[PDB]
Parts: sequence; structure tokens; C-alpha cells
Amino acid sequence: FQPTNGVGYQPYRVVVLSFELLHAPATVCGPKKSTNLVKNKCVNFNFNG
Amino acid sequence: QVQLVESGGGLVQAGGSLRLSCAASGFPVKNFEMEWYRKAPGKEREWVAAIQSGGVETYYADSVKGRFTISRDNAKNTVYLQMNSLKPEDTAVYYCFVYVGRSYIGQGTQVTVS
Amino acid sequence: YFKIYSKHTPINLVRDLPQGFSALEPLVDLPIGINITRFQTLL
Repeated sequence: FQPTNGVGYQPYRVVVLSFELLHAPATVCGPKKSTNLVKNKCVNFNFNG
Repeated sequence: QVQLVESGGGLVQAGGSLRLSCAASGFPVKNFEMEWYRKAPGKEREWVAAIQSGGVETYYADSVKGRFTISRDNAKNTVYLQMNSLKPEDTAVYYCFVYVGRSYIGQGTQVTVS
Repeated sequence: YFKIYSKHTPINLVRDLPQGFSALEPLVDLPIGINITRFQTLL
């Protein structure tokens, strides 16, 4: 891997975020965006569960 | 099926020139990328020159820029390497490389610059 | 899921466990998917 190599010759850095199906705890997830709360109004909500 | 053989080697002095060839079969050169590698005695194998599959862009190693020239022939299915302004550090056995399914490495031809 | 409840019971009785009332509050929960048959405590 020389700096004068082409873009197919110079490497592509790889990580693998594999998801398998086993009876294991889901430990790492993506973020959950949460809005601001409103009070004293007839409103739908999405709480933590 | 796929076989590479190298020819065009010889003995040259400092400042000479040579033209190596790598005859190819079992694959088209316009659909695959090729590389040239060399093996100095007592040193590891290092990349020399390469042509991409489209044939537009050719690349050379950092020690051999400005002096080497790699070329291909579509009809004869032979991969060439024109080498100029030769130093005695280029004493090596030259191999042509391709990745068609598996990797195929030729027998190589001894080129000594002295 | 495997879960553990606990309580502290600060009274003193060296004979046996007392006859009072104490409800146990949970600590953790963990999915394991493991068919546990037996266990062994250690010192």
C-alpha cells in the first residue's frame, strides 16, 4: 500500500456491524430522539415504554 | 485454465533497458486488474506497476516513478513492462499478478542489473 | 429474564429469621435464555 496507488488499489477500511439472531441481550442500540414535554393539554404521548 | 508466464528478461548493466512480457490466457485484460511484483534476493516481494481494468490509469511504485512504463495488448493477451534507466537496486525476479477467481502467479524471469 | 429483589431488615435476631413484614424491591433484570437447573452459593 503505496501512496501512488489508485483508489481501487489503495485499501477501503472495513468494519462489520453484524446482527445475528440468538437468545442474547440487545446491548448496543442507536440513539432515541426525544421531544420536549407539554403539560395541561389533551395530548398524545410517547414515553419510555 | 488461467495461466500467466513471464518472458523478456535478461542481463543488463547500469543505464540499460529491457522490455518484459506477461502472456495471459483464460481471462480478458479489459475486465480484470493486473499488478507487477518483483522479488529481490534477500528482500521481500514488493509491488512495481499496475494497470486498471479500464486501461485509463496506470500506477507505479515510489522508487520507480519517472523511469518505468507499463502497457497492455488487448488482442495478443500479453501484459508488457518497459523499464528504463536501470539501477543495480532493481536486481529482482519479476512476477505478474492477477485476481481471476483465485490468484495466479507466474514462474517469473530473472532480471539482473549489474 | 433473570431478576433479583432485595431488602435489608435492620433488626437484630440471632436465633432465626423474624416474623415481621418486609417487601423486597428489585435490583436488576437480565435476559439470558438459559435453562437453569441448579445453583451453588460460594464463600
